[PDB]
Amino acid sequence: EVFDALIVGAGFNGIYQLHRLRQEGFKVRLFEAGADMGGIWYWNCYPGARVDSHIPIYEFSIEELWRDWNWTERFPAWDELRRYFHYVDKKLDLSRDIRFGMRVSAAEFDEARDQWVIRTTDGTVVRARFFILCTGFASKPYIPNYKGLESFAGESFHTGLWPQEGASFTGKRVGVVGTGASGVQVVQEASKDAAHLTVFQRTPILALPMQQRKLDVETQQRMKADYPEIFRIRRETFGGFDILRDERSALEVPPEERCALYEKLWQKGGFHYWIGGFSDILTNEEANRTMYDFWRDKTRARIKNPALADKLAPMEPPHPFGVKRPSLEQWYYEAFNQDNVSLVDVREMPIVEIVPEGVLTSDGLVELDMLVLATGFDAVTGGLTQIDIHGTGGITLKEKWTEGARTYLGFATSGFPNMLFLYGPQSPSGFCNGPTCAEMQGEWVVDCLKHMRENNKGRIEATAQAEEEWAQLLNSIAGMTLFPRADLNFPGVPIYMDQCNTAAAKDYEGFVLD
Ligand SMILES: Cc1cc2nc3c(=O)[nH]c(=O)nc-3n(C[C@H](O)[C@H](O)[C@H](O)COP(=O)(O)OP(=O)(O)OC[C@H]3O[C@@H](n4cnc5c(N)ncnc54)[C@H](O)[C@@H]3O)c2cc1C
Ligand SMILES: [Mg+2]
Repeated sequence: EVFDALIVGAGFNGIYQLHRLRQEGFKVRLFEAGADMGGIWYWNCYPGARVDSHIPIYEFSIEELWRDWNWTERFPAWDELRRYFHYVDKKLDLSRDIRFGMRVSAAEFDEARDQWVIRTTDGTVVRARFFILCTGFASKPYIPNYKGLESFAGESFHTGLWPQEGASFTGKRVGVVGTGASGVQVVQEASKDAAHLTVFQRTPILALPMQQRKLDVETQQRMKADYPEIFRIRRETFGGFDILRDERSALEVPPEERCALYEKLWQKGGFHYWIGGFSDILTNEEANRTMYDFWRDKTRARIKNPALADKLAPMEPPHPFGVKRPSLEQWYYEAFNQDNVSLVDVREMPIVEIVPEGVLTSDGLVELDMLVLATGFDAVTGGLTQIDIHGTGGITLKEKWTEGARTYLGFATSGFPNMLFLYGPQSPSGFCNGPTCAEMQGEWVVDCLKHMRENNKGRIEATAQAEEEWAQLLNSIAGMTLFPRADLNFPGVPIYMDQCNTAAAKDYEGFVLD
């Protein structure tokens, strides 16, 4: 069973990889662990699961795809995106070369034959010259180590392991642990149904207003005259969105003018307020504060209890604004004004122990019928090192990254020839719009395989020195910004792609080709 490339993952990256490599004449197979395509949208069927990337933006720029597809709303839910991947599948004939239910579990490089020997958990083995890993950001849920967690008598699941058959909150006492992006969404749905909802917060999220909007086929057809421009523009912005920042400095502009821009951005919604402000919002602490202070007053107005507002929207920010990828929200702050909703600050009242009747903080037991763990996911290193990958260096990938992620171009790792990862560590990833990085990173991969086909090279390996230099470039770029003040994603897709494309133009410097 020999192939030019075996792709693991049937999200945007892997779907894109399968389509383009096939088009380029590579014998290719895709192994996806779940039963259907969609990536995160296969696994995340919890109530309220929605994109943070608005329409045109969170889809492929293939003309035959967006010509004949329309969305029901500006930010579609998980089930609508599954419909989008099914439509993509019919149009591009993908699934014939996908094999579902194959979880890749171990792999080993065969230097004599410059090909990978890949093993799934069902025992199937397959040779592939190239090992293209598209496992995403969210393939390893993080469940904290609370004493007695497995003891809980009611229903509990991680948001990334929501039952495929559904589950209702109606009339139940539900507790949600974590206020990440999935927590905000879960909190929104349970707040209208649950007999009581307690939310456990370590740190207040700085949730931005979504500005959701229902959509109609008519207006979308008229807009689609602008779509080719939108898809060109999104390749050229910091995070791959169609959001142009304001080039001025927040500090070099009159205050009434800052409030004007902040109000405009606030009304367009989404990541406009994250990424569309002034140029020094994420390089200058003073400028950063102007945008936090505007969000704080917006939010504190929505909340009726000042003791709550200090917890949800503190006067001092817990970190710099916009340093982590923001969560969106529709009515998340209003839910806390309800009489059936409570907010527990795990900093003040830490969780002592999980018990069958519920969650016991330092100031009492919170009896629950269902316990939702919205505690997020391991870093992208946990989803790649979850496969047992044996490199030509004598160690596993898990072992190679125990001190931290080590890559060149965010694409490869010394000791691991003919292996490339998309949306991997030290690439834009978390700071990027998925389909935008899938397309731009994707073309980089295809070009790389074509270059080796054209030049009779059967082997590529990042060098230890290029690995070292790459880390120094990340630290120097991120050292010019506030991002290291977060609790790594390469900041800047154009800066990123420019380095990648230029290494390729010098015949893949930093790699050894054989
Ligand atoms: C709820 C939620 C909403 C999000 N919304 C957005 C958004 O709006 N915009 C955005 O840019 N990003 C979003 N993200 C982050 C998201 O991970 C990336 O955006 C992106 O879409 C990742 O796409 P992907 O192709 O890289 O992989 P994913 O879509 O993450 O999928 C990876 C696939 O790999 C498969 N796989 C994993 N391990 C194995 C294995 N060992 N063997 C075989 N197969 C395996 C998995 O089953 C999974 O389907 C969101 C994440 C979550 C959790
Ligand atoms: Mg060899």
